[PDB]
Parts: sequence; structure tokens; C-alpha cells
Amino acid sequence: KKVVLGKKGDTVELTCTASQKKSIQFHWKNSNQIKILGNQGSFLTKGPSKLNDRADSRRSLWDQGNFPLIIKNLKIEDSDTYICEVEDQKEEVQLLVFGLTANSDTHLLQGQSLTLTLESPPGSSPSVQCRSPRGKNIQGGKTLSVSQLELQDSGTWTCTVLQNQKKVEFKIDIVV
Amino acid sequence: DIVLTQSPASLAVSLGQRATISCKASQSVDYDGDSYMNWYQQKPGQPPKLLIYAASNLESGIPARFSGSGSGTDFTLNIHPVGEEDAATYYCQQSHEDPWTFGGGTMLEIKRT
Amino acid sequence: QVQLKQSGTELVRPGTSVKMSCKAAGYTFTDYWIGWVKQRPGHGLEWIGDFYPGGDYTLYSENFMGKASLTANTAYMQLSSLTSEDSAIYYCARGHYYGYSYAWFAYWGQGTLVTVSSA
Amino acid sequence: TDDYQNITLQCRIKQIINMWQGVGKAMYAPPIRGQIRCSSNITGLLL
Repeated sequence: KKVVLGKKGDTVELTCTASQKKSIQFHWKNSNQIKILGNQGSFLTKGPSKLNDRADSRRSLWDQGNFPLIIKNLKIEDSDTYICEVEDQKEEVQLLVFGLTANSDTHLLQGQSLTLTLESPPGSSPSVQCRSPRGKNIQGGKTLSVSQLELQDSGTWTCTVLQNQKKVEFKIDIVV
Repeated sequence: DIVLTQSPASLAVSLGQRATISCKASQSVDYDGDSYMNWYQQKPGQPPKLLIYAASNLESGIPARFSGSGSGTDFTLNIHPVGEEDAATYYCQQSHEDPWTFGGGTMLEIKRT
Repeated sequence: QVQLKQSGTELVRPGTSVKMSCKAAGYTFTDYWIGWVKQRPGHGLEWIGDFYPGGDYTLYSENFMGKASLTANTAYMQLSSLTSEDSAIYYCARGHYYGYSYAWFAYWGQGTLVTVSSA
Repeated sequence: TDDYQNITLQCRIKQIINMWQGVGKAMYAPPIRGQIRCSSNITGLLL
């Protein structure tokens, strides 16, 4: 039950795996038994779901024994489980996609506070561990705020997010 | 980088006359017997349209008034019957090896009474 | 049938970064490269870089290092350190992948104008 | 709920195809001049 993390805008590879090496059938159904992708001979056939124009596959690795699934421009509404059906198994993976950013676009002054907004899928409890070049290793829950935003605090602070022991790095836009 | 030279720089064509434009290449573009030439047409106020490809295989929509021939470093794009709407500039392009280089462009203006 | 559309004319100051958009049409766009083209009078027309959406691959020429940048059905451009020399027309083409991306492609786009001026 | 003599289907030939016995594009020679016809019988249907 491997679990992977996203960044709400980047790519990801949820790869199945087999051993025959003969370009065999497979599919990628979500948690609602709805098709998304799947080999049909040597062609491709996107499923009638809400991931029409984003789904794709590496059509050159189907012969080696790997059937990845590249989804571009990830969105919050995609966090869910996925199932391979390579030959007879039920190889399953979980995906969790969220975004942590700021609200003040550019207008910021020295001596004010900094606030972060993290949009995790409902029913999730990520941990926000800020890491900064100044050493302010601020630790807290999903929502974290900084009471000091000075000139020395310039640069993108690295508030990583940890969930199930897996850590994903972020960046914060600071304008002063 | 290959250097492509299109000739002549200027040309005059009378109506209903065969028109030929030549293209010279510094380095051979051949691979497995193929000619990797692309010919484009350009009219003022509008973008270029792909005219011919491969020097041996024609496009759709464009009439059969067109052809390309040659070998190696010497190619020729040929047009018949030259009409009124063909007054334009023509470009020869190599697709064999990067970087994608260019020529100087060949003008063609219809000559009438 | 593939059709390419480009945004309106742009007039920008020099030395800044300029954003361009070339929207696709009702075609997959996922297995096709996209070449970006610059045209200036008395020069013919030159290519900047070629960008593949099916993997976000990049192919550059030896004349646009540190100036051009490409991103990914709505592709975009990223030009940095703009100068008066870049006031010109810009186009986006279609293509393919799996080799011979632009070896025998077709179906060009319309174009847009960029003016680098302080007036 | 379909209708109420001839149903027309537009068709466009191609010259660059994708092989069915593997992975990879392919190209063929230019099309023929004209006067191409086909009369066929339909027997089955895959869904």
C-alpha cells in the first residue's frame, strides 16, 4: 500500500510492474470502479472520467514491463486510491495531493507577520515543518503562521510537509 | 551548422510559365536514401504555409501544380502553371540534423502584359 | 482539423520578462512537439526552441541561451532580458514525437506582434 | 426515438498511421488518383 505525495501543479508517476514482458493488458480504476486508462492491443483508450485531457502513458515502456501513469497539472480533486490489474493482481497505490502557499501576493512590509494557507484533502492531517535559512525551524500542524517577517527573513522559506513519514518540500514567495 | 543558399535572389516569371527555384546545401542531409527538404511559401500579411515536404511527397489541399526534385546538396522546387496568386517568397529548409537552420528566401513576382 | 490561435499584440518595455500564449484547438496535443518561431524583417524567420508537452521536454538552439524559456492544451513562452532587437513577430507550430517531430509536420499558426519600445 | 433513406458519413484518408503490431508511427506513399469505391457487409459489433 505505497502512498505518494503531490504538489498541486507538478507531475507524478504511479507505476505498476510485471514480469512477463509481453505488453499485456492492464487498467487504472479509481476508488469508484471507473476506468481512466488501459492498453487495447497497442493503442490507448482514455476512460470516460474527469481526467480526460490530463492522463497519458509512456508508450515506449509497455514492452519492458512497466506501465506508468503520468498525470500532468494535478488538482486537489484527484487525491484518491488507484489499482493496477496487470495480469491478475490488485497492486494498489494511494495518492495525496495538496498545496501550501501564501495569501499576500507582493505587498509586504518589514516588521509584520507571515501566514501560510495549506489546502489538504478533507480527512487528512499533514504536519507542517518549516525550515528556513535563518534557522527558524517553526513546527506546527496543518496551519502555521509566522509573527515576524523582517528583511533578514528574505528568501523562500522551506516549510516541508510530512505525512506518514513522507516529506515534501515547498517554497514561499516573500516580497518586501 | 549547415548553411543553405537559395537561388536566385530575385526572379521574373511570365504567366503560364514553368518556375524553378534552386537550393544548395553545405553538408549532406541524406539518411537512408531520403531527402529531408521542406518548402514553404510566404505572402505579405499572412503567415507561412507548409508547401511541400520530403521533396518527394506532396501535401493535401495544395493543388498538384507543384513538385520537388534533386539530390544531396542540390534541390529544385518547380511550379506549373504559374498563376496570379503565386506572387510570394519561397523558403527551402533542412530537417535532417539540428540546429534548425534557414536560407535567405527567394522572391517571385508574376510578370504580365 | 488542427488550428492554432495566438493572443493579441503586445507592447512591452525592454529588459523585462514577456509572457506569450498560444492556445491549441480540438486535438490531443499530447504526442506533438511545439516549435516557437521569431520573424524579423530582412532576416527570413528563425526558431527559438521546441517544447514537448508529453514530458515537458526542451530542445534549444545555440543562439538563445539564457534568453528563451519554454513551458507547457495551452503552451506559453518565457523570454528574459528583452531588448529592442526582439521587437518582431512570433509564431507557434505543431508537430509530433517519437522522432521526426518536425521532419514532416504541417499546419502552421497565425502569429502575434511584440514591440519593445519605451514610448 | 431515432428518426421520424440515407445516412452520410464523412471520410478523410490518411498517410501517417500508427502500427497495430507494436508501438511506433509509420508513413506510406501518396494516395491514388480517384474513383475509389467499397461495398461491404456488416455482421457483428464489438462494444
